[PDB]
Amino acid sequence: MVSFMTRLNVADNTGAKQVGIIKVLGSTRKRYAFLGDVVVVSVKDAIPSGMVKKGQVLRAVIVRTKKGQQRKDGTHLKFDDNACVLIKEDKSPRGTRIFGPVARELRERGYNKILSLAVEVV
Amino acid sequence: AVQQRRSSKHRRDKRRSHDALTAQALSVCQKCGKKKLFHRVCSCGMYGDLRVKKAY
Amino acid sequence: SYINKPGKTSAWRVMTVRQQVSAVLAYGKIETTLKKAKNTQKRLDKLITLAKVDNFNNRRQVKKWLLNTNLFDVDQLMDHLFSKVAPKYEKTPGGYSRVLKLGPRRGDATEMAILQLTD
Amino acid sequence: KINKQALIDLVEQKQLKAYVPEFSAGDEVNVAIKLKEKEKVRIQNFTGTVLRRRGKGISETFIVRKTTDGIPIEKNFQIHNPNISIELKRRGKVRRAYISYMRERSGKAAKIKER
Amino acid sequence: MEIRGIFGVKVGMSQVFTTNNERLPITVIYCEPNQVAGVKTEAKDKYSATLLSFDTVENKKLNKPQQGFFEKNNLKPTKHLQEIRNMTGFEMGQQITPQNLFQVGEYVDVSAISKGRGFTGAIKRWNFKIGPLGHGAGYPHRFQGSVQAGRGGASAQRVFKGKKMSGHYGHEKVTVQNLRIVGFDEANMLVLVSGAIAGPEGGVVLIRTAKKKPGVVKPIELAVQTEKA
RNA sequence: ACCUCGAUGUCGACUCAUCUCAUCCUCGAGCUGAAGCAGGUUCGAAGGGUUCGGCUGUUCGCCGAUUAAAGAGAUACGUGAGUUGGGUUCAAACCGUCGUGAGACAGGUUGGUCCCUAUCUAUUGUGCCCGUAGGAAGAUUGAAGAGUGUUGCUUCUAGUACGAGAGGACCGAAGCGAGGACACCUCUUAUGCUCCAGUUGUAGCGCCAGCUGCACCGCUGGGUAGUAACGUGUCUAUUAGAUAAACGCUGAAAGCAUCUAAGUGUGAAACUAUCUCAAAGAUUAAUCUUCCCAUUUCGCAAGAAAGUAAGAGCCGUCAAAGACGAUGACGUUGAUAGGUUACAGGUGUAAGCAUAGUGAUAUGUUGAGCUGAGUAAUACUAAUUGCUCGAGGACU
RNA sequence: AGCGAAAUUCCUAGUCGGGUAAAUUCCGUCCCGCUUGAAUGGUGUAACCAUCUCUUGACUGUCUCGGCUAUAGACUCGGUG
RNA sequence: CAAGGAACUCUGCAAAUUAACCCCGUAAGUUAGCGAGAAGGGGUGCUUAUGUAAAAGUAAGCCGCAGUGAAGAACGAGGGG
Repeated sequence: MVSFMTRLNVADNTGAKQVGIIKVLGSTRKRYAFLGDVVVVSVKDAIPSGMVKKGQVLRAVIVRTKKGQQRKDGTHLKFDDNACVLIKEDKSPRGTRIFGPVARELRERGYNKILSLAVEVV
Repeated sequence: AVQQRRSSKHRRDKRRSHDALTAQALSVCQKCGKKKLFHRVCSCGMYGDLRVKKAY
Repeated sequence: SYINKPGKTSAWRVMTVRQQVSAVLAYGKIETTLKKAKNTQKRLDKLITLAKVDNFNNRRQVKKWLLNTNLFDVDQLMDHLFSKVAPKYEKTPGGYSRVLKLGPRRGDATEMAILQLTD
Repeated sequence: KINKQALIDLVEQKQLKAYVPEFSAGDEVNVAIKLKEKEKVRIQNFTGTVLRRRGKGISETFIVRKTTDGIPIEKNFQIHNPNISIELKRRGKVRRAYISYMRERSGKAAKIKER
Repeated sequence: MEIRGIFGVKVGMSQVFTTNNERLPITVIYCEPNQVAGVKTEAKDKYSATLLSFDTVENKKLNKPQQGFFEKNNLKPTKHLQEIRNMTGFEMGQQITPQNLFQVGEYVDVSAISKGRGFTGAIKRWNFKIGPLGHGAGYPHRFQGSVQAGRGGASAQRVFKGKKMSGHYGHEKVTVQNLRIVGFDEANMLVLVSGAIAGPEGGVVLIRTAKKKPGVVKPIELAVQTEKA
């Protein structure tokens, strides 16, 4: 599963290095944080040389899960790490460049601006 | 988990009404006497047609 | 709980099975509990079929399921099995032995049964 | 009354494919995947070495790992999923089938391959 | 409504792909053409139903009452006789086919026996919650917790009827609705269903028409592989 | 000051939660100082639900974030023949005080047990004797029950009605959801302790190879069957009626007027059934169908010896079942289990040999070797040359 | 004198500064300190504590979230009881 | 026993990463002893040859997924009293 205040990392140059999920967005008791979930987070670590600082609360979109998930296609896309990307109160990103692979199954949920900036899309 | 009283004789007899032993099967012993039990060696130190046992 | 006897373990049961199949290979008849006899019968059939191939690798395999005896050492008992026990059962697919129920044990009323040879 | 439980493969006969090259793990292969963006079928190549081949018949699953942008991507695939193209680039010597000590290794280490 | 159903046994569970590249889990059930023992009309037995005799056996493997009423209706020696309510479409001694009962992509429900677990605690029986083993717990870790009903001289001082407790679990028939029918095979008397179907090997499966979805049929997609070399 | 102190387990936390509406949300509806959105008030309404963290022993209380909303009162402010002993009422010691002091503080700190074999009622599943109207097999209907009867978000009609502008609906449909229940074993994990392995040391197999015992199942890498879920699938109805609040029509009271007096209706997740499951010890022991018997002769032929021919019990093979009972298949003309064989499955080219090598080693013989349980044919062994109950219609 | 809401401080959920999105817990700050406080020793003190305590790293089945296997008990059976 | 990684609980109660050998390295304060094993890290098999008394050791090759390969193994940092 996923713990309360679970730590995870960033996947683009947004001035942060370590963040922690402080609340899963939506109706609580859902206790599910899988790929594609947009969740409320608190910045554990953000480099002062970057544009963001620690402690602030915001909402981030998880990109990779160390457990992964099974897909309805029958394929099981699994990652070996937990990390997310940070949005600036919109469907547009903050990092000029987005690193790491991203899934294509969030196309209906917007975020098409970030998809072209990512290195590749699955 | 403790009793406040004792158990009466007659209720105990009703409880023991279920006490009964199972019925042992009866099978005919051809070559020797003492008709045996089903799926058992016959009486005569033998399964029934084949002798290989002794009552030592 | 605190310390006690471990009763029966899978390793203990398989070692007892090895000892009993060694004894039956030495003799050909074993009187034991019904459950032990029926459990050992399958492994006995497997060993007979593996020995009827008459291969030295099969001898190495059957080495790991036998316990030595003064009357029949490992080499002596193996040679006896390959000589006069194995050739008798090539025509028959399985079912090389029969178990027959004896009377119950005095101490614990266990269903005693004797497992011995057939064709 | 008379049953065989071979009907599991009888209904499965219509999905089995025979082109599949010999591979369970330790073989470096690339998979071409057809993706329809409602049109303009794109080809995604997901190279790497297989880690696990588990399942039975149509239930056989094989996991392919790539390493892009430093991030490792592990994806499980079925044999008989449509829009997929399979091939075998190279193979080495196999001492054991299942491997999980590769899902953490780094580069600068060419895997053992045979001619 | 009018009930269409059939008997079968789950012989396994697998997965089958569909068009647009997604898979569908498949439970495979062996079926058979049942021989109708009787159809009970509301003017004949006060309510419409159909008693079907199936799982054919030998005549020497049959009871004398069974063979007597099988020859009365000129039937075959079968094992099980079961009644399905609200069934009027067919008559005595008629073989049945799945295509005339159900379509390729509609929704039907299935009654199937559960896996018998024997004596099972209420924890798994109702998906309860187990206490911890940290900071001091003693012997009780998986325990009843609180069970007091009434304290004092007289508040409840009793356990009321039908408290959720341990006991028999599985080995009984439940029903699952809204499962998509996949396909049939009359040549081998087989059927495929989607979702999760209860029943161990040799279990009982009864397919009937879904109450919530009486005649709605959806276009279930299929995937076929033509890539061989 | 009332039963109870020859003891009426009391604080808190978790778990069971249940009940009730003086309903918080979801809902119906009325009214408005209710343009829409957003409201407020009020009646009905318990079907369902009402979040998590940091702090103090803490329900109290504070704070933060979140949801349709994050209700309240009760059960010894429920729950130690459930757990904790956490502060508070242990000894120990101390801080400040008080008292000249024995010690105390309705001040504080440091820490400091939680005993219990279930007799009875009751409850969960569970078999047993009887009997259901001659004896059994079933098929059952259902009098009377149980469960469920949660809910939100995005889009379309819609920037539309409304409003003016700005802003912004009412219904339904589609998708997305959360929640919990039930079911599942193909995808995924975990276990997988007589499966496959690499595998070190020691002690042995008289030595090497190669094995065994032990060192956690020696370690470690996997994993068949099986078991579970962290894996998957359904569910959130609809309909008819009774309807609450409420809205009515006709219509008198009191020629008007008037939902009321008769009559005639609509209308709430509440209620009845429609949904899922069981069910005749359901003594009303219900209904149906079939099967078997009626064998001289003696008390109601009342067993008179044959006491079913239908079938079942004892016994065994058994596992799908299985605490034990019980369910189910089979019992020699037996395919029930085991064995054998063929297949699968995964582990992973077996040993031995040969080649190369000075040597760890590498390749061919080989995807070979093996496999508790997966699939099926063969009677190969055991399911015995076995026993018992089981009907003459009680009465018309 | 020294020191200080200090285990001693009712005001208190002291003030402030820090931690904390969230801290009747914690560290330092001011000194009316209801009764701090100098051999009842005041003040700090280096290392150490089966000393009290806070923040915190690695690490985890304490929590999601229990389940799996092994035995032992239980269960069944003969004896004792 | 996956995924988290103290989110349960006043409370890391309990389990739990580490140790054994070698190569290093090590802050501040210090009352000069410490601190400190600080912390933080890295390496450990077989064969061939060289090594001396065996070796510790050196180089070359050979395998594994791993070389205290199996038994016994140090938890850590900061603060106040």
